Order: sequence, then C-alpha cells, then structure tokens
Amino acid sequence: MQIFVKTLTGKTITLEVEPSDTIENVKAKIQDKEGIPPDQQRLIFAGKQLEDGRTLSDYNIQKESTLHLVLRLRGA
Amino acid sequence: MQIFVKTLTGKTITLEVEPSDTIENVKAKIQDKEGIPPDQQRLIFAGKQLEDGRTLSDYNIQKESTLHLVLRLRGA
Amino acid sequence: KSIEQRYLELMKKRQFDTFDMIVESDNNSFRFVVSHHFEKMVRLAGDRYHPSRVKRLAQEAVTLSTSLPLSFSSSVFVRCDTDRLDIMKVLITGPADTPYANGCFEFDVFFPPDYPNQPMLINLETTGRHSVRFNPNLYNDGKVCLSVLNTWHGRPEEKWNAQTSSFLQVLVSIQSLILVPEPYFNEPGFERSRGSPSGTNSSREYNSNIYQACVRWAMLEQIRSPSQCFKDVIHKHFWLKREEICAQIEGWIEELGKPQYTERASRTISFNSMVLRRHYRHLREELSKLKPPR
Amino acid sequence: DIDESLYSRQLYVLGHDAMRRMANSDILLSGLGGLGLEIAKNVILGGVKSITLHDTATCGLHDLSSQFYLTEADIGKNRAEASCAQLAELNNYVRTVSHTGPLTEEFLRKFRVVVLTNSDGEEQQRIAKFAHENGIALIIAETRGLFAKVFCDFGESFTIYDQDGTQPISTMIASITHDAQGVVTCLDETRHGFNDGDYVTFSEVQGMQELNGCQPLKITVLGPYTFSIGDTSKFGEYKSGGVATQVKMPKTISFKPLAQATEEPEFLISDFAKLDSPATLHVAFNALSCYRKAHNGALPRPWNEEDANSFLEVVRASSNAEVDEKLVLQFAKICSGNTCPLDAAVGGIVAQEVLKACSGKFTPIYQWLYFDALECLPTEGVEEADAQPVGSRYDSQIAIFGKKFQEKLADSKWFIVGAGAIGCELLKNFGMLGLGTGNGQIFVTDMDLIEKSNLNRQFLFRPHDVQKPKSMTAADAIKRMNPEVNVTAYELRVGAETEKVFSEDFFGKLDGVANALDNVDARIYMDRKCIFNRIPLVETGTLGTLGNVQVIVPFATESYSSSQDPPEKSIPICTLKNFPNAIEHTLQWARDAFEGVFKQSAENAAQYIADPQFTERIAKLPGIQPLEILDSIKKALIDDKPKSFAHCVEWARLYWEDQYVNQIKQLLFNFPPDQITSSGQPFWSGPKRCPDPLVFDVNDPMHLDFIYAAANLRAEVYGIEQVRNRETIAELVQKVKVPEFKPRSLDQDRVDKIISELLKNADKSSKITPLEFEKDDDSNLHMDFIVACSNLRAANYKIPPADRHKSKLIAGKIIPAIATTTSVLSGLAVLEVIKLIVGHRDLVKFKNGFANLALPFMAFSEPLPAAKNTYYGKEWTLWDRFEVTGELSLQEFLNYFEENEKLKITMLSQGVSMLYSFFMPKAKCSERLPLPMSEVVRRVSKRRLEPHERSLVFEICCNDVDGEDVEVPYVRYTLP
Ligand SMILES: *P(=O)(O)OC[C@H]1O[C@@H](n2cnc3c(N)ncnc32)[C@H](O)[C@@H]1O
Repeated sequence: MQIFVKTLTGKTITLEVEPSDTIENVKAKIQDKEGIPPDQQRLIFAGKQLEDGRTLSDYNIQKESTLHLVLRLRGA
Repeated sequence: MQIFVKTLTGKTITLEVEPSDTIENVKAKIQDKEGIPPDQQRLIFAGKQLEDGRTLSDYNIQKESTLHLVLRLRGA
Repeated sequence: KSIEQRYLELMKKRQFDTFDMIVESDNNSFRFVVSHHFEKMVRLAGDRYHPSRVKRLAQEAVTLSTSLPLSFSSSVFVRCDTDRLDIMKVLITGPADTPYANGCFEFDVFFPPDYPNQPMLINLETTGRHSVRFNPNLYNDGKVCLSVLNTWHGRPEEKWNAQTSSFLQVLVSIQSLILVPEPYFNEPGFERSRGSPSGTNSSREYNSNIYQACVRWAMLEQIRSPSQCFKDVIHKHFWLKREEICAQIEGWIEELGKPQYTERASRTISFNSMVLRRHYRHLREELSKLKPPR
Repeated sequence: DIDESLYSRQLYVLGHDAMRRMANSDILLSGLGGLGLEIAKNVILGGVKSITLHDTATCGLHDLSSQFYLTEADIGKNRAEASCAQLAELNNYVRTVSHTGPLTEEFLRKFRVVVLTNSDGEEQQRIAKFAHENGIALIIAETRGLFAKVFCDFGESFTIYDQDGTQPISTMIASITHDAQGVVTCLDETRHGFNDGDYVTFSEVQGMQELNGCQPLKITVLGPYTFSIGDTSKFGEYKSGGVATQVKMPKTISFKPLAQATEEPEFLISDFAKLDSPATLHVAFNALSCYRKAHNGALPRPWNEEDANSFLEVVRASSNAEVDEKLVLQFAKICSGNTCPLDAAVGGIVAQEVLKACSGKFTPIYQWLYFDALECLPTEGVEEADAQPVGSRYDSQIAIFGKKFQEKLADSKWFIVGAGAIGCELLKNFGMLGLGTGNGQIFVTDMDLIEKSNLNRQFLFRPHDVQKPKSMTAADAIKRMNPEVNVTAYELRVGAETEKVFSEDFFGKLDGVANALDNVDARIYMDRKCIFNRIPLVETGTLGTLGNVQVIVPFATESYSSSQDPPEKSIPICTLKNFPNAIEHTLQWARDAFEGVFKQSAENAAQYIADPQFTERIAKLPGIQPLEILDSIKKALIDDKPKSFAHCVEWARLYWEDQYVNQIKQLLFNFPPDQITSSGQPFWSGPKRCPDPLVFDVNDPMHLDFIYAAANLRAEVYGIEQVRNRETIAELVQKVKVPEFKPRSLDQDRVDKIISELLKNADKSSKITPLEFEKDDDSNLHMDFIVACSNLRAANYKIPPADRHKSKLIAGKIIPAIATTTSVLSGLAVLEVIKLIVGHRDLVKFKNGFANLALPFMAFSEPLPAAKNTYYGKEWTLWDRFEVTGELSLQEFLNYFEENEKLKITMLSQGVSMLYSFFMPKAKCSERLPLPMSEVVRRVSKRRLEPHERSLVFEICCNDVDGEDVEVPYVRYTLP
C-alpha cells in the first residue's frame, strides 16, 4: 500500500510499504530520500509514537494514511 | 587543498576543501566546525563577498588562501 | 456510518478557521474580546514586523489549512485572528491510552515580529488557574518546554531552525511527545528508572493525579465554560464521544481501585480516586445536558 | 580608583588594569592639523594622565577643512595654543597643556608615547632614533588627500597582556582518558570552541584533583568536541566533573627602529583587493619629502600634470623597485588636499595605537599601515581649473574633489537617525564636509536625553548639557564649529507612530539616510522607508572594538533585511528555573525576580488607586482576567501591605527564606542529591549542580546586603520612608520569626466579593508605585539588590559569584563602546556617503567595511547585488513594485490584477494586517468586496487614515494561470 509522510517543513513525501513492513523499514525508506538517520527520527500516527519493530498492520495503518515526521526531543 | 578562515574576533579555522567544492559545502563545513548556520555566515575574500551557488574556482581561492568570516553589529 | 467515521467527517471542516479576536475601540485603539495570554506582548510589538514574516506566515497558513493531524484518537484545531495571522489559539485533544485522553487542552500562540528567525511563543491555558502541572514539560504557570522552541546553543539538529522548523512540527511535537502514555518519565534522569517497582509506583501516582486533573479541567471546565473560538468544536467533540469518555473514566476508576504495594503511594492514590469520583459525578451530570449538535 | 560613572562603557572594553596603566602615561602630540586634532580628541576621551599639544605651524584658511576647533578669527595664531583651551573641556581628569618650543632630547624624556604628524624627514628620523634608543613609544601618522600612513615603534621589548580582547571561554568535562595522550571530551557533544595551541586550566575536577589550579597546559584540538592535554597517566583516575577554562598567555615582541624598518617593511593589509598598494604608497610617501626639498617646501599642485610627472620622476630616482606608476600619478595629483572623514578614521586608529602603547593591551600594528579611498574620486577625474582654490574654508577639499563637487555637497539633503556617538561623529563630519551649507539641509533626530555616561564617547556634549535633548545640543555644537551648516533637529523616535513628521513628503526630498541606531527594529523600519522611497542608506554598527559599515544603493544592492543576523540567545526554561549552572542564569533570574516583585505586583494596585472606575472597566474583561486582576489588587493592597518599615524588613526576611531555603528544599525533595540513573551517571551530574539551602547569618555581608536592599525597595514601593542604616536593619531583622516549612509531594460571586472587600477594607489614600529598573543610578539600590540576589542564588548552586561590574554588564544589557571605533566607523561611513553623492552606481566603487581595532583588522567587500526573480518571464528585484492608481474597490483591485498581470491573488496584506485571504469567512469576504480599499484598510487595521498618507503598501501572494504560486513585487497603491 501507499502512505504519505509530512516532514519538518510540511513538505509531503510519497512512500510504498508492505502491510508487514517494520517501522524501521519505513524509517530507512524516508532516509533514502531525506536522510535524517533513523534513531533520530520519530514517526507519528493517531497521536502515538511508532516503535521501530512493529509492522503497520500492528498499528492498523492503511492505504493513503498520512504520517508525521518529528524528532526526539531533549528536556528543558 | 587546505584553506584558512579567520573570524572577525581573531579565531583561525582550518578546512580541507577541493578547488571544485561549492560555497554551500564550504559553509556546511564551517557549520560543522563552528556552529553558525550557513545563512548567518559572511565570507569575504579579495574584496568579494562569497555567494551561494558558486564554486571556489570562480573566486580563484587556491591552497593556503585566507577567508574572512565577518558579522554585522547592533550598537551605535 | 460508524461513530469514528462521523467524527472524522464532521471535525474535518473545522480544523483551521478564523475568529474575531480583536475589535475596533475608541480613539483609534483596539481591545481583545477573548482572553489571550500574549495580549501585552502584542501591544508592545505594535506594528513592527520583519519583511520575510508576511511570506512565512502566508506559507504557514497554506500548510495549516490542509496539513493538521486528524484522527479519532487525537486532533489539532487552530484559530487565527480574522485580520492578524500572528495571533493564534490551538486546541489539542489528548491521545487515547494516555492520562490526557479525550481532554481538550488550549494553547495561545503569538508569532514575534522577528519570525521565523525567532521561535514562536506558546503558552498553555488549560492549567486550572495555575494550580495544576499537567506534565514535567508543562509548568503550571503555562510555560511549555520544547528543545525545538529554543535558539540556545544546543545542537544544530535540535535548535529552532529558520528553514527546517515550522508551526506544524511544533504542534505535532507537543501532541505526541508531551502527551505521552507515561508522562512521569518525561523528566530527564527519571527515564532510566522505568521497569523498577518504585518507578512503576511513581508513574502510577503521577497518572492518578493527572487523571483527576484532566477530568476536572480538560473536560468539565471546557464543557461548562468553553472558549469562544472553540465552543462548537468542543461541544461536538464531547457530544460525539460521551460514551467513550464515560467508559474510559470508569476504567480509570477501576484501575485506581486496585491494591497498592506501598502505603505512601496508596494514600495518594486513594485520595486521587475519591477526587476523581467527585469530578466524574459532575461530568456525568454535565454530559447529559449536552443538546445534540445540528 | 577609576570613576566608573564616567568610564562605564569604556571599562568593559579596556579593563581596570589597562585603565590604571593609561592613567599613569604622559602623551606628546606633535602637529595639530585635522588628523592631530582627531588623535588628541580621542586620546583625551580615552583618559590618559596628561597630553601635551606641540605645534610650530600657524592656523590658515586651508586648516579649516578638518580642524573643527579653529575659526577664521584664529588665523595667524598657533594651532596648538588655539585648540588647547577647547580640547581641555573634553575631559577634566586629563591635564592638557600646549608647548611651542623645540623638541629637545631632554623634553622628550617626559613622555611615554610620542606622536609625530606633519614632521619633516630629518626631524622624524632624529626623533625616531632618540625614542628607540631611550625606550619611548613612537607613532608617526600622515594624511595626504585620500591616502594615509601609520607607523608604530613601541620599543625593543613590548609586552602584550591580552592579544585579542576576547573573554576566556570555559567548557565542561565529560570524560578524560588516562594514558600518554589523554583526551578531554566535552559534555553531551557541545563544542568547546578552543583554538589550536591554546592554554587551559582545570578546576572542580574529581579524581584528577592534581589538575585543579594547575599551571596552563598547551592543548591540541583533535576535533570540534575533543582535545588532548598531553600525558595524564601520572595522575589518578577521572571520576566526574571538571571545568576547563581558557587562559590568556602574554606575548613579547620586538619592534624594529624606523631607520631599519623602512628598508624591510611589514605591511598590515587594509584592503585585500589592493595587495600591491602598500608597496607603492611606501615609496610615494618617502619620496614626498624629497619632492618638497626639491621644490622650496611646496607640495605638487592639485591635479597638475607637470608636477605629477616630476613626482613620478622623483619616485623613479629614489627607488629601484617597480611601482604602480598610475597610482604614483594619482597620489601626486591629490597629495596637497585634505578631507575630514579620512582624518577622523586615521585619528581613531592612531589613538587606539596610543592606548595600546600606554596600557599594553591588544596587538599593535606591525609595523606599517597604508590606507586609501581612491574610489571617492570621479571616474573621469577632476579638471585642474576646477580644483583651484577660491579663498574658502573648503580649499583643501576642493583641491581633492573640485568646486563642482562642493556645489553638489552644498545642495545635498541627508537624514541622520540617532544622535549617539556615531550620530555625533557623523554630524561633525557632515558639518566639516560642507554638506547642506547651500540650499541643502542636515536632519538629525533622537528621542533620548544626555546622560553622564554618554560624555565619555560623545565629544559634542558637556557636563552642563545633562538632561538636555541629544539632537538639539548636537545641532548647536556643530553649528558653532561651522557657522554655515543648516541643521534641523527633531526629538522624535522613528517608527510608525511618528510618520506625521517623517511622512512620504519628508522622505521625497531626501538624498540619503545615515543610520546611527542601537537596535534592530529601527534599522528594519529605516530600511523599509528607504526601500519604499528609493534613496540610498548607509548603515553603521559597533560593539566594543568591532565595527561595520553596509551601503545600500537603490536598484543596485540588496537591503540590510535581505540578510540575517544571529538571534538573541535565550535561556532554557529549566535552566533559569531549577538548574542554573552559570552566573548569567542567576543574573537573569534576579532581574526577573526584581521585575515580578517590585513592578508587576503593584501595577494593578496603582491603576486601581488612580482610576476610580477601574473596577467597572476590569469587570468587562473576558475569561478569568477579572479574577486574575482583582486577586492581585487585593494581595497588593490588603494582604501584603506593610504598615511600617519593620513589616518591610519582615517581608524581606521571609522572601529571602522562601527563595533560598524553602524552594531549594522542595527541589531537593523532588530530586534527591544522591540520585543515580540506571546506567551509572548521577542525576546531579554534568550541567546540573546539586544545590544546598543556605543558613541565614546576619553577620554575613551578602545576607545583610540583600535584606537591606529588599527592605528599602519594598518601603519605596509603598511610600514608607526608607531607613538607610545597616545597623538598624541588622537589629530589626534578628527579631523576625520564620515559620517552619515542610516539602510537599460562582466566578461572578467571587468577583463581587473581591470588589466588596476592595471598597470596604482597602484604602485609596495609599501611594503604591511600581519601580522602574535603573542601572546607571547608584543611590536607588536596584543594582545592589540585583547583585545580592544573583550572588545568593550562585552560592546556592556553588556557582562562582560575580562582582558589581560584571553583574551590571550582564543584567543591564550594557553594550561596550569606545570612541576610537566610533570615529573609525564614522569616517568610513562618511567616505561611503561621499561616494554616493559623487554619483557612483557600479558596485566595485562601493565597499562594505568591517573592522576590529584589537587585532588590528580591517577589511572591505563589494555589496551583493539584489536577488533576481522571474514571473511570466519578467525580472524583478526587491526595488521593483506594481503601480495602482486611483480609488478602487477590493473586487476591482483583484480584477485589475487578474486581468492585467494574469495573477490570482490568494492573500492580500497590509503590514501586519490581512485584508483578503482564501480562507476568510464568506460573510466578511462579501462585506469587504464592494468597499474601497481605503475603507477596507481602515476597518482591518482598526485605525483612521491620517491625511498625510498619500499611498499604501500591499503584499500579495499570487497564483499563475496554471495554479502554482509565484513570488511578485509589492504593490504601491496611490490614494486619490
Ligand atoms: P548609542 O546607543 O550610543 O547610540 C544610539 C542612539 O540612537 C538613539 N535611537 C535608538 N533608537 C532610535 C529610534 N527608533 N529613533 C530615534 N532614535 C533612536 C538612541 O536614543 C541613542 O541616542
């Protein structure tokens, strides 16, 4: 299936993913275009932070869903 | 090729570049070594201000050439 | 249609709108008809603005008109002044499976004249008159903590960047990294104490406090006295999810009723449970009075 | 000690040691021309022990071109004697005398530094030899038309204590390897900023305690975050902690004598596009003396070909090295003239070299400096007949630029924004240039008043001029210097609120704008005005020994707003609140506490007392604002109101306890001191310092100082008479009972209730008055309270305390400034102004200037051309705009653009307002469409349109015919 990801600047990118693809695979795919290394990325869907090892089917992410790319924060 | 960058406050920086790099690459290296974003950097060489999109060959910057990293001031 | 489908179809049209926050006054002055935290700073700024700010704000408005997150778990709503893009109010609903779930949190956003060089200013209004600290990053005075919001030395990939940072990024950062399922471990140093029984008890105590705090302020006060900008959004959100909210609060109650290992945490948990029952009774009273939106 | 109330800004540049050394140095200045006068003025403002003005020449008409202390009535008198009386008024701490006798060997022994101007070759050689043989610093300065020459000889062994003027940088240590090449790693990947080969010292190191307080060690920077300090195996293992601080190592250099240095010169490059200029200028300046000896002591005639050829032949005969013959001819053609801005710049440089010689601070020129401003001349040159003298005070200037340029100057109109140091220097230079003396005018504006600290670097003001407006006083001062100058002065602050006076008509007859401001908002506003009115703008800024000039030319260069400066560094919320680690954090926290306690807590109470109808006004406020105001009023007027000074002392004691004991105990309760994370590092490690609550001791000077300052300020807030007796306050504070503290883990009805309590219990006879923070007054106790608060919070976290000097520098946001930098940058800016007035348009002629007088360093660059963008194949820059005339409706405006420019407007804005947008409500869109644009602007901006407004500026975001966004120039809408 196809999914979108909105980057830091609001620029939307287009990706192709398996239902069983790990979020690590998705992170690598985003790096293949825009390059922030995966352990620095944070992927957002339905308000939950996705964890590296699960598949999109674990989160029930489905075709034409939009994801948000944010970064690991650091404390005040 | 190795070039030197002198800050207006008198600190000297050594960069490892090639006669074909681009000013954006030079500014990114300066960012790595110093921490100023590339858009806040003003490089002066031989009475010319280096602008993005050009290479060192156009400005004739050769080995052991010295650049100047200047800044504007808000007093008066 | 399923209730989630109805919620998604109904809240989509109202994600980004404009509201009359400022009206004309005597002797060529203006007054705020809504409570904005940064009114003093707006007046101090006056008419000063950087030339790039207008273009940056136009691009940000274009982005926000389509790009705001929207889901049955959490959503973000943005209101701006009808005549000034630099004055905004943000409503964020708590994500599910978190202590903030189905709670409406309101923020005030003001874009300084130096934007986008300086980061925008954001302040939390849903603090219960400064008597509640909802998160380690959300101080009770309203100040919001984010690394993205600071130009101090930090790290280049962590600072506020004039090009690679945006309002949407900040909103998603708040909505997904501050409203975490376990807010207790947000504080640095406490992050590595997780997995131990003491850390689990401390997190349970923090969540028990946040449960009643959110039930009181994020739901009951928002239903009783909603903000003028988010009145109908709040009404629709609370009417469409009243059963889920009641079930979630009941589950919170049952979880708080479980036995505890330590008396120090047990006393606080029992007190928070009694307070949460007291607030949940009032919330049930208020929910039944909600007239169904047209 | 040094009088800080006068030298406040200069101390932050020089230092106490340097100023003490200059206070024991005697200066002899030979030659009192324009350059000598500038040197004397800057040195006197510097504050040397004494200065002796020696001169043998008599005042003439040619001297009036740059000497602002000489009048036509002074013709025939000795220049030094005439100018000594006026020069003495600049600084009463400096003893100024005049000498007219010969410069004998015994007379020279009394001076630490000797400056020689207009001296002949033989006298120069003799005095240089004597000074070098007897250990006297010697500086030789000359100015010939648009050329300059500076020589420095500070002795056989000169010691510099601070080579660069920069503050030491301290970094915090994460790990140190224990081997023969021990590597220090910074904390959480933060750049140390240490230069290669630097010397550092260590403190607060646990385990490697031998490195604590050790002698400086040479380091090797292995990367942006790591460096090596040599063999560390002889010390113990590193546990944690440690701070490495840079140490400034003194340097000793040797200066060659003049007699030697002439044949092997070392040149300081002033312009890197003219690397071959100093070599030719050295020979030209050397051969000028020979030409004078060969022509009865007469310089070559202005713009004379025969004299230029003779000088070229003399240069050829005197030296065997190849020289730029064209440069030699150009030098010979204008060597007989003299101009003001060049003299000011060279005087500023030479005065910095005098201060360097006196104090031993900063690196001197090593050894020759040659400067020129040949770009100010017209491209085609000046005809000889045009450069002939006309018996006027500008004869030396006509010898350079000609009479036609003088006529152009007389008719020029220029606007100077800000009358500070840069503003005063620009005013003096413009007056001496003859600008606006004919049909032109010089406009100067400033909203501030004269303060005592301003007299150190602003030479146009006097101690009796305090509390007077800056602009009017400067205008009168420069009117006295040159009676022909026409000046109009305003007491207004430039901005949107003063457009009634600075309207479009006012900017329409201007020829340029010179900026002398100290903030970015005014600079941006003046740029927007200059862009809209299409007039050149010259921007100047200084910071200590640093300075820059930027020149903006319409349709030629980018604007000051096209590029961006580093943002003002703010402090993380958690670093100010809970975990400070530097004195800056504590100082900012103390400033915030002062504001919140003495100003914000009383504004609402004062407003309620002053305004009888305040309650009914605040009863209509939306949200919880009425409650948030009423409860603050009640707290300020009833709960915390002190009825006596004893109550003020009790409140101060309780505030001290709460700030330095209770909150720290709470913080330690939240985070135990011995808390350690799972991986091993303790929570109270690295950037977080473990605090410890203080114990109150009346015998401790810090605690008593804080109690005194806080109690006196609190009494001042409520109008209670202050008790400025330390013993009385100490006696009173010992009787205060401190309650025990333990750590912890209907709205309309309330409004009416608080209103009732206010009208019943609260008294309107009170005198609540919020305090405005003033740092320049030593009797208001503001700075004392700030210092006490910051130092107490520092002792809370074991942060090294800072004295009153550093606290005033940091908390007060004081910008260091010195007179030399101001003079240099003003001279450079006036040179750019002259270039603009000449009529130059090609960017090679113009030069942005950058300088740092500490290194010394000076550099120039061509201004960047305006960026070019295309829409529908049409090129446009930031200077281009659309022209819409008449009165049109909003719909007519959109249709005009859609039909003529083929652009669909999706967002129309006016300043910060938003007239039209794609996401606006449909009702408001329908309402605003038929209205005229002026009415729409009035409705949206919520303010009336003043009659002086003849046009409006609109910014539009457009979409082309294909539906993609395109950048387009702004729109100038002409009102009917
Ligand atoms: P330094 O601070 O010595 O000199 C700056 C002077 O400029 C004046 N000034 C600052 N900002 C403005 C505006 N907006 N309008 C007019 N004058 C201004 C300061 O008062 C200093 O005199």
